[PDB]
Amino acid sequence: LYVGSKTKEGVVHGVATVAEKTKEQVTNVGGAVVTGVTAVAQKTVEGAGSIAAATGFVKKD
Amino acid sequence: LYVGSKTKEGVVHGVATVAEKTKEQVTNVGGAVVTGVTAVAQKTVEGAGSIAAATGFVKKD
Amino acid sequence: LYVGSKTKEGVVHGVATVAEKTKEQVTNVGGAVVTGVTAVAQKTVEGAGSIAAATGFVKKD
Amino acid sequence: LYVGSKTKEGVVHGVATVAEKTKEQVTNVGGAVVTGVTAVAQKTVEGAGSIAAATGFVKKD
Amino acid sequence: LYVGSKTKEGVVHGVATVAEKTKEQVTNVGGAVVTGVTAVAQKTVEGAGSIAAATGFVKKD
Amino acid sequence: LYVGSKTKEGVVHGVATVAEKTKEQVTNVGGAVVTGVTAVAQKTVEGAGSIAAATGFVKKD
Ligand SMILES: [C]N1=C(/[C]=[C]/[C]=C2\[C]=[C]N([C][C][O])C3=[C][C]=[C][C]=C32)SC2=C1[C]=[C][C]=[C]2
Ligand SMILES: [C]N1=C(/[C]=[C]/[C]=C2\[C]=[C]N([C][C][O])C3=[C][C]=[C][C]=C32)SC2=C1[C]=[C][C]=[C]2
Ligand SMILES: [C]N1=C(/[C]=[C]/[C]=C2\[C]=[C]N([C][C][O])C3=[C][C]=[C][C]=C32)SC2=C1[C]=[C][C]=[C]2
Ligand SMILES: [C]N1=C(/[C]=[C]/[C]=C2\[C]=[C]N([C][C][O])C3=[C][C]=[C][C]=C32)SC2=C1[C]=[C][C]=[C]2
Ligand SMILES: [C]N1=C(/[C]=[C]/[C]=C2\[C]=[C]N([C][C][O])C3=[C][C]=[C][C]=C32)SC2=C1[C]=[C][C]=[C]2
Ligand SMILES: [C]N1=C(/[C]=[C]/[C]=C2\[C]=[C]N([C][C][O])C3=[C][C]=[C][C]=C32)SC2=C1[C]=[C][C]=[C]2
Repeated sequence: LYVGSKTKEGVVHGVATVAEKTKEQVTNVGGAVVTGVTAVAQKTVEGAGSIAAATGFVKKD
Repeated sequence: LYVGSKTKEGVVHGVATVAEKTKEQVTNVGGAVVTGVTAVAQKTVEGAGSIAAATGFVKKD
Repeated sequence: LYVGSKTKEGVVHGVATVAEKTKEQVTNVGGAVVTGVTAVAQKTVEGAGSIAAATGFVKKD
Repeated sequence: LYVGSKTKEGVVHGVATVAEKTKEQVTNVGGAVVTGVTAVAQKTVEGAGSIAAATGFVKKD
Repeated sequence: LYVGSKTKEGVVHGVATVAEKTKEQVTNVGGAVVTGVTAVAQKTVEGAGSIAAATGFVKKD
Repeated sequence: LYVGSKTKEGVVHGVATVAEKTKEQVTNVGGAVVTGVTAVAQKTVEGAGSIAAATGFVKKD
């Protein structure tokens, strides 16, 4: 009897954001850039979970 | 008896965003750039979950 | 009898953010840059969880 | 020579707002109620200016 | 020669607001209530300026 | 020669606000209530300026 109803798991609510940038410049040469990740919710059952992961390079040879 | 109703899992609600950029420039030479990810919800059952993942390059030879 | 209802696990709510940058510049040469991660919630059952992870490079040869 | 160009007078820009109210109730009996005034700009030349003014009653007899 | 350009007078910019009220109730009997005034800009030349003014009642008889 | 450009007079910028009220109640009987005034800018030339003024009542008879 899981009558307990209001289960909130991995929830994002009530967000307000403002950004004012006169000049935004990104230069990437053989790498990884992750910019501006906002209001991201995730719920993973029996698995991994990755948010905003940046890896330059994996050689593995 | 899972009478517990209001189950919220991986939910995003009530978001307000403003962006004012006079000049946004992105230069990419052989890499990965991820910009501006907003209000993303995900729910994965028995699997992985990735949001805004940037990998430069995987050689593996 | 899990009548205990209001379970909040991995929740982000009620956030306000303001950013004013006259000039934002990012230069990346063979690495990993993670900038501006805001209001991220995650709930992982029986798995790993990574948020805003930056790895330069993994050679492993 | 008023070459000075960028004149901003009575300006509102870059606003983000979120409101979550499970129950909002207003009861008024012979009065004045002003609720929820957001992002209002005004520019009056040679005159008065009023924003969100509430007056109960003016008898003046 | 008013070459001075960037004149900001009565300006509101870059605002973020969040409100979470489970129950908001207002009861008014012959008066004045002013609630929730946000991000209001005003510029008055040769005149008065009033923002969020509440007057109960003016008899003046 | 008023080459001096960047004149900021009566400016409000870069504000972040959060409010969490489980119950807000206002009862008014023949008076004036002013609640929640945020991020208000005003610039008055040759005149008065009033922000969030509450007067109960003016009899003046
Ligand atoms: C430019 N780059 C490079 C460069 C490189 C260089 C090098 C490498 C290596 N080495 C040794 C071993 O590793 C060297 C050496 C010397 C010089 C240079 C170099 S790599 C890539 C790019 C771009 C895009 C993508 C990718
Ligand atoms: C992105 N990526 C990845 C990613 C990955 C991630 C991961 C892995 C593993 N793990 C362990 C656990 O199961 C993890 C964990 C957590 C998160 C993530 C992850 S791998 C590859 C890519 C791209 C291209 C190619 C290849
Ligand atoms: C008992 N348990 C569980 C249980 C669980 C249950 C559940 C989960 C999930 N879900 C989804 C929704 O929220 C559900 C649902 C309903 C009922 C129950 C449940 S988990 C674990 C244990 C023990 C030991 C270790 C681990
Ligand atoms: C000289 N003055 C002035 C001057 C003024 C000018 C002006 C004003 C306004 N505006 C509008 C726009 O911002 C203008 C404009 C242009 C030029 C000038 C001016 S004011 C006064 C004096 C003296 C004594 C006292 C007072
Ligand atoms: C209720 N109410 C009133 C009430 C009143 C009462 C009174 C008055 C006056 N007195 C004396 C002289 O003034 C009196 C006296 C005793 C009791 C009461 C009263 S007023 C009005 C209302 C409502 C709405 C609107 C307006
Ligand atoms: C609102 N109100 C008013 C308001 C008023 C305001 C004012 C007056 C005067 N003053 C002096 C200067 O010129 C002022 C000033 C400042 C602000 C406001 C005001 S009056 C009446 C009403 C309603 C109904 C009936 C009557």
